[PDB]
Amino acid sequence: WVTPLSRRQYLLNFDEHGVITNAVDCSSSFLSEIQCKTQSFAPNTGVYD
Amino acid sequence: INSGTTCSNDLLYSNTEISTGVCVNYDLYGITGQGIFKEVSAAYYNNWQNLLYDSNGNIIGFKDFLTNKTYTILPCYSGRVSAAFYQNSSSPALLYRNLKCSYVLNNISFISQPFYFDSYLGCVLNAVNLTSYSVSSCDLRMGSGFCIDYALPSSPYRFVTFEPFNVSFVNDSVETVGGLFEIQIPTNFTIAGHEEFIQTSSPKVTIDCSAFVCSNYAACHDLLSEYGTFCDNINSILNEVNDLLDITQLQVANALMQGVTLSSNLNTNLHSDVDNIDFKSLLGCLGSQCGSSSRSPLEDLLFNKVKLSDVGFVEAYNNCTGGSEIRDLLCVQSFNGIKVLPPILSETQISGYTTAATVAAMFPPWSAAAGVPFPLNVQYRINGLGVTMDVLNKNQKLIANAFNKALLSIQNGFTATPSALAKIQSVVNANAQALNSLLQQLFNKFGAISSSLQEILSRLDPPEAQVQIDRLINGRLTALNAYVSQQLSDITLIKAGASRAIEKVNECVKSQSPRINFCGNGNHILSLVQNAPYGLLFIHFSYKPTSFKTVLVSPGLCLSGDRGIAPKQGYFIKQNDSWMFTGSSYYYPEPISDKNVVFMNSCSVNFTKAPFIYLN
Amino acid sequence: TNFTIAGHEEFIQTSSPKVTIDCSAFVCSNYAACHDLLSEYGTFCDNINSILNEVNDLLDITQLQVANALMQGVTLSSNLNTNLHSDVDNIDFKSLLGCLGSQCGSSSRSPLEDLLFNKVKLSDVGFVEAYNNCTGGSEIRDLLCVQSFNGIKVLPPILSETQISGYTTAATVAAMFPPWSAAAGVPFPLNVQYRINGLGVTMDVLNKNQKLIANAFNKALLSIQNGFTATPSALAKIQSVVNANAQALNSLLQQLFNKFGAISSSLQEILSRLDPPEAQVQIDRLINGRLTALNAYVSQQLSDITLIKAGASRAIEKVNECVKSQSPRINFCGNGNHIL
Amino acid sequence: TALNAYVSQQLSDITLIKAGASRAIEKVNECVKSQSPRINFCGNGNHIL
Ligand SMILES: *[C@@H]1O[C@H](CO)[C@@H](O)[C@H](O)[C@H]1NC(C)=O
Ligand SMILES: *[C@@H]1O[C@H](CO)[C@@H](O)[C@H](O)[C@H]1NC(C)=O
Ligand SMILES: *[C@@H]1O[C@H](CO)[C@@H](O)[C@H](O)[C@H]1NC(C)=O
Ligand SMILES: *[C@@H]1O[C@H](CO)[C@@H](O)[C@H](O)[C@H]1NC(C)=O
Ligand SMILES: *[C@@H]1O[C@H](CO)[C@@H](O)[C@H](O)[C@H]1NC(C)=O
Ligand SMILES: *[C@@H]1O[C@H](CO)[C@@H](O)[C@H](O)[C@H]1NC(C)=O
Ligand SMILES: *[C@@H]1O[C@H](CO)[C@@H](O)[C@H](O)[C@H]1NC(C)=O
Repeated sequence: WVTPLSRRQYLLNFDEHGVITNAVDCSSSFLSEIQCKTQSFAPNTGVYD
Repeated sequence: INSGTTCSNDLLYSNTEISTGVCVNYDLYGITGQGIFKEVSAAYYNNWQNLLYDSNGNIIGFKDFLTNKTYTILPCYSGRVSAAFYQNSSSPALLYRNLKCSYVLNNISFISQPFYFDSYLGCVLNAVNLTSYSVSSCDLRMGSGFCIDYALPSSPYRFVTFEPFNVSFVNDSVETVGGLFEIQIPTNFTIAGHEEFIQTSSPKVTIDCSAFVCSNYAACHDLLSEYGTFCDNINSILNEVNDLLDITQLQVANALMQGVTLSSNLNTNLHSDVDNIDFKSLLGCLGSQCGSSSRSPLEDLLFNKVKLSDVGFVEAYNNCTGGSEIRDLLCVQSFNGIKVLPPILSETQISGYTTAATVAAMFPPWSAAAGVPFPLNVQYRINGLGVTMDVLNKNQKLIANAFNKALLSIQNGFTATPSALAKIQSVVNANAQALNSLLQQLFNKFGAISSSLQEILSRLDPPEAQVQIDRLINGRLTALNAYVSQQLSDITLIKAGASRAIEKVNECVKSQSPRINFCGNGNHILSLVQNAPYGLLFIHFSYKPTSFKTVLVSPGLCLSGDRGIAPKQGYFIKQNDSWMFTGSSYYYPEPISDKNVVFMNSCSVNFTKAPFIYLN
Repeated sequence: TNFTIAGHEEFIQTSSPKVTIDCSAFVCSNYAACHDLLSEYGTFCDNINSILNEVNDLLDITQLQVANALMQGVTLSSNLNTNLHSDVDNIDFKSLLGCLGSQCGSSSRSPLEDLLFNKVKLSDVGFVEAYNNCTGGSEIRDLLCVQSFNGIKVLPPILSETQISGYTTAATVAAMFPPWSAAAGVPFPLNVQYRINGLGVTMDVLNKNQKLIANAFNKALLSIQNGFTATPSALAKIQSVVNANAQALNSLLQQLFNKFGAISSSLQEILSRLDPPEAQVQIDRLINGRLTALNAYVSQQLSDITLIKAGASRAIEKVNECVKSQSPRINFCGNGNHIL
Repeated sequence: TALNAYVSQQLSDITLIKAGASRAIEKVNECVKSQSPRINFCGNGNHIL
């Protein structure tokens, strides 16, 4: 399998051992936009603009 | 530039017709932009005129040379999207305010959404139209009385209405049924409690204007010395905010300690109950032997759930040098100039003042009750609401048990889900967020090559270093100005709240005011005061009926001889063919006398005539 | 020797339009070379939104407190239709009641409220209608849609005007029909007689003269109703607040046409005439000025919200002490001889 | 920048000035021209005139 690359923003999550476990692309969906705005993976309930 | 006839045909293109109704990029003889065209009929274009401008210098029209037609230029839509997301959900709901679903699905969206419908606010995506159902509280408020609710298993989101308040309904009449009205009078009652928190202070924040900017570098200090003082304006604002906080605390202490006198024979270890009412959970220590802590058990339970208190900051700052782990953010903030100072008065002194104010309304000479004993004052304040004195004199142990149960309930309610602690933790989190933002402000480039002065001083020349440090200095000074403006805006509201706090302390606790619907909710009886983190806690006792009955009452009667009688805080009932009097808050028939009836000298029109009342 | 009854009016501001501003949409409309520089001022964007959200939350809490004060301890019967019962003791209340019961619909305001709202266009419903008549037909050359195209937009409040009108109607009915939950259980004529007697008037004249009092109340209500044809003080303030809001919005919008010492106030000409190494400075020159303007605007808003909240608290106190009860505070509700 | 800071400080202080003036108006209307049935408002407990 081959896929192209580009310069884009990504969110990284490091555990207590320094291993990447989760990641989300901020330019994929609106939930990913909310996650990158809150810099987390389980944002609180609210109305995000 | 970009206007005229002399053009460069290096990048040549073919001429295209002018399209109307779509937002496209146009190159009209050098005029470049983006907008929508519209064919109109304009006759103001002369021979030497081909463009239409406004007062701001924007093209809003033109006339083509090849085809003498007129058009208007208007930009297309540009807005944002409002999304409501729950705690754990797959995808959040969408709402395009003031836009139809057709326009969204045809112009700004290219995803085939299965759920879509129009509303009063706009097109709603990923939701169900259930406006026929109403709720009392919802965390996703959209406006105009609509809010989105989440239901765990179509789509889990629902579009319902919002109605947080409603009135109580009865099955009585709204007319005069046979000359008498139909109203309900309570037959049984109890005592209920209610807590309330009012913020009276805020953490005193002090910022070192010479440490936040130019921490330890000498060239940075020499460059900052060229901007004048630029730090005295911040220091004066911080000092005046601290002075306002100190004046507020002193005024609160004076209001708590205004005109109070006790006896020199109390010990708080043997005299802690009156009329079988337990008050041990609302008293500290007053006597000879007592430790460094004088907080009541309620204050202890309140302070044990908050970490950032008057002593918490002191302990956190003590645990910065040496120790085991210095990973706390408070030490990092203190190492940059941001530090919190303790208030002028300790919490133990406020707790002692509150204990003295509470005792002043519990033992002779009853300073906080104008010289009236506690049970007598309670009976008077209950009678003032329309309750006969007989049922109060007969039911005293019941009132004591109700007070004890209310105290136990208000003490146990703070364990699982309190209400006063929410405001305290919200204030703490707001202060922490402000401090974290002010700290993270130092990690911005502000147009420079880096946000660290060490790299700039170890990589570039002194002139380049100055050029790169100037922008950082300006940005940090702007941030400090914004922060002190925010601090002023917050201290104004803190003063506004402390004013009402002092007013309620003076008019609801240490005295009984005739102001109805001010301390409680119309049936207020007694209010107490307790010490709380960054404020005070009030315990409001009220009169709460439990049972009711339907009776027929009369507004007023007229006796023989064109005389009239009018009741005060009561009504006239009829039993066994006899007119009597009853209270407005308790059903207890009693003979008609002169101490509860207003005498008149005129017979009204709609008053019931009864020449059988033998009253002088 | 002889007396009459006079009426007065007073307007107290309790809320304000909720203005939301986006840093990106205001600074860099649709340009990437501008976003690349705005990304450096990261912390300057997520502070204006936070301040505006705090202001909106404070306004919502204020509106909820006003609603709670208007709907605190109101017991009404279930046999009131608001159309069969509209007058008591020869005193009309048609111009002061809306619609209450299981027979109403969307329209629930009163004729007086309708007459007052028919002269004010820049209301929440007005903003909604304007944003609907924006782009997509009904040519949007107005300034509101132009402000909306740059990030400046006004959001509607949490509670609509219909719910507030219903709350006021319920509060008015609470002191008009039994049980009198807003008059301590005293009927309206007896309450008026007691309030007049409390000033030093004997009960004989009050008991003998009741139709005169009813006619005086009706005449006062009619004079208050047919008095908005001219320009009163209440309507003057209701227009002045929205005029000041519009002036502030236009002054904020006009800031986009300033050069701040650059070659031009438009990023298109800078990006189409100069190279990026020479255009970055020109873009930052405008970014700084626009950020300063937004900071000044949010500072002014945070300064005004305090006075707004103070006025709202004063209105809540007047509602709790002068409307739903009779407080023995002289020179507080009226000019000494206040009745109700 | 200095002028903006000064006018911001003035606009901030105006609110406290207006609050104090409103309190003064209330105290004048409820303690000088009339005897209010309130305690610990005009004076200190035993207030006469
Ligand atoms: C939106 O789409 C419709 C249909 O595709 C089209 O007729 C209309 O011109 C579009 N609007 C704009 C502003 O491009
Ligand atoms: C447009 O007007 C000019 C001025 O009279 C004229 O010379 C030209 O022929 C006109 N163009 C067309 C297409 O009629
Ligand atoms: C949503 O439901 C309400 C109540 O049934 C109805 O009046 C309204 O027309 C519905 N909306 C749409 C877009 O069908
Ligand atoms: C009134 O309520 C109390 C509380 O439960 C109860 O103990 C008492 O028996 C009741 N009295 C009557 C007459 O129902
Ligand atoms: C008076 O009240 C106290 C406190 O409730 C009680 O202990 C005492 O027994 C009462 N006196 C009499 C004679 O009942
Ligand atoms: C008081 O004035 C009214 C209005 O003119 C009049 O109807 C009434 O008779 C007057 N009362 C007396 C006692 O003159
Ligand atoms: C007295 O009753 C009549 C009907 O019999 C009614 O029209 C009038 O309004 C009533 N007046 C008062 C003061 O209740």
